[PDB]
Amino acid sequence: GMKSKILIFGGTGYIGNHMVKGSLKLGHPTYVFTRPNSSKTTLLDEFQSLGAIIVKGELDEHEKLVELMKKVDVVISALAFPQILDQFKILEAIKVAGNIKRFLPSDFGVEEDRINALPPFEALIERKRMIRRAIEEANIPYTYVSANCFASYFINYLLRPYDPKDEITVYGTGEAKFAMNYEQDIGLYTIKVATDPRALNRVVIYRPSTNIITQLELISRWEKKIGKKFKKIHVPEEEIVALTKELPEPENIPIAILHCLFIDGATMSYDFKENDVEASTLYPELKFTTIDELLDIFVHDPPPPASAAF
Ligand SMILES: NC(=O)c1ccc[n+]([C@@H]2O[C@H](COP(=O)([O-])OP(=O)(O)OC[C@H]3O[C@@H](n4cnc5c(N)ncnc54)[C@H](OP(=O)(O)O)[C@@H]3O)[C@@H](O)[C@H]2O)c1
Repeated sequence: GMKSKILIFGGTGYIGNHMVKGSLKLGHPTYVFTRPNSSKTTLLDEFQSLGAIIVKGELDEHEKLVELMKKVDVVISALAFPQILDQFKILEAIKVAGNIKRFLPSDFGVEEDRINALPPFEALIERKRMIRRAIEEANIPYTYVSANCFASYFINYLLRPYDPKDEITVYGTGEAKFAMNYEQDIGLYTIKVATDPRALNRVVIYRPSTNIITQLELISRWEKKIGKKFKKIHVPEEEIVALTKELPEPENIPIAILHCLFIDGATMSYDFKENDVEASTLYPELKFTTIDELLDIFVHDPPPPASAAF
C-alpha cells in the first residue's frame, strides 16, 4: 500500500539480515542488493520466502544502481568496515536518481561525530564521518543511527558463554559503562526510524535504560544466571594502548575498539543533545529486549558468536 519501498545494501550481513527481517515484518516492500558470488544463498532463499526482492549485482554497476534507486524510497546501508567509502557509489546513484526520501549510512555503532578513539579505530570512524559530510553537502535526507553495542555479539565476545573456562578476561578496570542492544531490535527499530518524521535529518541513538551495564556487572549477573563463579583476569589499559601501536593491521583494530567501548566507555560518555533522538522513547508498542532477557536467551538458546570484518 502506502508503505515506503526499502532498499538494503549488505542485507545478508550480520546486522543487515535483521533489518531485512524487520522491514518485511513491518510490511515494507523490501529489496536486498547482494553480490553474484555471495555464499549467503540459503539466507537469500529465506529472505525470498519472506517476501524480499533479491537483486544481484556489484556496487560498481552505476547504471544498475540508478535504475534500482528510481524504484525505491528509502535506502539503508549495512556494509562492513572495508566497504565504508564504497558507499560513495551508493550515494552517487542516490544523487542521480533524485527520488530517495531517506538514506541511512552504515553507522550502527558509536556516535562518531562526538567521540574520538585510538588511531586504528579513529581512521575507520573518520571514513564514516566522510560519508556523513558528503550526505549533508548534497542535501540528501538522512538518519544517522548510533546503535551502540550489538548485544549477542559482545555477550559472546565478553562472556564466551560457549566456553567452559573458569576465568574471564576483563578489559581495563571493567567499571566503564556501555549500552548494548539485541540485534533483532536494532533491526526493527532501524526500519521504524527510517520512515519516522521525528528521525528525519537527525541522529538517533539506541540507549534504553534497561541496557546499560559495566563489564563487572555483566559478569556478576551471568554468574548468578548459571550458578558459576569466574576468576577475573584484567588487561591493563596501558597494555591495550601499547598493542594498538605495535600490532599490525587489522589485528590492532579490535583492540582499539575494545578500548573505546569498554575502557573509555564511549557509548555512555556523553549526554544527549537538544536534537538527538533516543529511540526507546519513540514507540509505546515496542521495547528493546533487556539485558536480563538477553542473558536468559543465552541460557536457553544462545546465538552463535561472530567476528566483524576488518
Ligand atoms: N555496534 C556494534 O557492536 C557493531 C558490531 C559489528 C558491526 N558493526 C557495524 O555494523 C555495520 C555492518 O557490519 P556487519 O558485521 O554486519 O557487516 P558484514 O556482515 O561483515 O557484511 C555485510 C555485508 O557486506 C557485503 N559485502 C562483503 N564484502 C563485500 C565487498 N567486497 N563488496 C561489496 N559488498 C560486500 C556482504 O553481502 P553480500 O555477500 O550479500 O554481497 C555482507 O553480508 C558496520 O557499519 C559495522 O561497523 C557494529
